[PDB]
Amino acid sequence: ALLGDLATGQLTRLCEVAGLTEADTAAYTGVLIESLGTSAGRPLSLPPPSRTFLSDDHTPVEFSLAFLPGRAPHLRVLVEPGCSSGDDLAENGRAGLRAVHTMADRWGFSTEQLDRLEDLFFPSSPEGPLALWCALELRSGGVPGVKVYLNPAANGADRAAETVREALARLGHLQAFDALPRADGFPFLALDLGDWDAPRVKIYLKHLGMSAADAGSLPRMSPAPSREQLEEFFRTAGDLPATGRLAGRPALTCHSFTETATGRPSGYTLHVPVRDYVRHDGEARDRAVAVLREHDMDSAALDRALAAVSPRPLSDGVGLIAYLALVHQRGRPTRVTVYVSSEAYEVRPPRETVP
Ligand SMILES: N[C@@H](Cc1c[nH]c2ccccc12)C(=O)O
Ligand SMILES: CC(C)=CCSP(=O)(O)OP(=O)(O)O
Repeated sequence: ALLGDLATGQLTRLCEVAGLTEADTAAYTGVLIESLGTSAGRPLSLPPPSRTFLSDDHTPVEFSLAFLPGRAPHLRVLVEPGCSSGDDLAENGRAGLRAVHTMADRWGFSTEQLDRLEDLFFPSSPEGPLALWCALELRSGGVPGVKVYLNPAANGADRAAETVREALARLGHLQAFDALPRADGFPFLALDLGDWDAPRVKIYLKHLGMSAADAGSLPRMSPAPSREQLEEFFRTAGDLPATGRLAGRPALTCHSFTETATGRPSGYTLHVPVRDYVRHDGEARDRAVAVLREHDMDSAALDRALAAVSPRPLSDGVGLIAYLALVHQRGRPTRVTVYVSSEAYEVRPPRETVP
């Protein structure tokens, strides 16, 4: 009945799929409740605490599973830690920053990169659609990896490009902005905080009407990923035959920068919002397991994860599987990520057709 109790039940069942110990599970359920603030105790019969863009039903939680061949998926959870402040973006941002800085203190990492950007991303009268989200990578040992997501449009959508250009300059990535491919918008900037082999600055780009061929040409990273693999992923995720475009909710690309010498990204991820291109989650699950099997990943663990989040039949709604992503990063194996919704407030109805 309370938001924190649904969310921590779902997290608990997901930690089991990910193979985390009881100790680490208990740790991370605590962290999730702390991240929700007063909203953790909010009855689910009341409206969401904010009209957050984090999920379609405004649950301020979303999970994701990152798959590699030969092992269990890695589990991650995305939260709006200022959600208890509601829809006032300045107050929601201030509360979210306070949560991240509490995490940084607790786990002993620096926020200097974030702090350098604060005035760009947290102006006095910010514009939507978000102020601050946080994702936690739920690593064995109970000390998570921390990622923060900021709004390039905070100073107005017309200033998003300028804001991203300035952020990249402040972080020392003076060639990165001009390395990005063209796009239709800059919806997010994200930072890896804390202990990472190579922490990334991540720039997210929106592409309206992307085709399969476009999905394989948009990488800017060195070395370039396989075009054929990207095209096939896009076709499978959108159910496009071998014209065909994703002209509803747009596909996004993410370009990651981890070192400043090359001037080039070290990563590219293609994100397909599959929820807008299926009749129901049985179709989205079928597409997700097709991608997983193509890349020699553990699709039965996805099936277990879906049942961990929700007991409903997959065909009784749409939006449980929010996004599918194919992830390339320099010197790392290709990874597939599935983003799974909490559906604490609504189950969107199934569709008779997808036009
Ligand atoms: N729900 C938002 C943000 C979001 C949540 N999970 C995501 C995964 C990938 C990309 C964006 C997102 C959107 O649809 O854009
Ligand atoms: C939450 C949003 C905006 C995007 C999801 S991309 P991500 O941060 O999950 O990507 P990684 O798994 O960190 O590469």
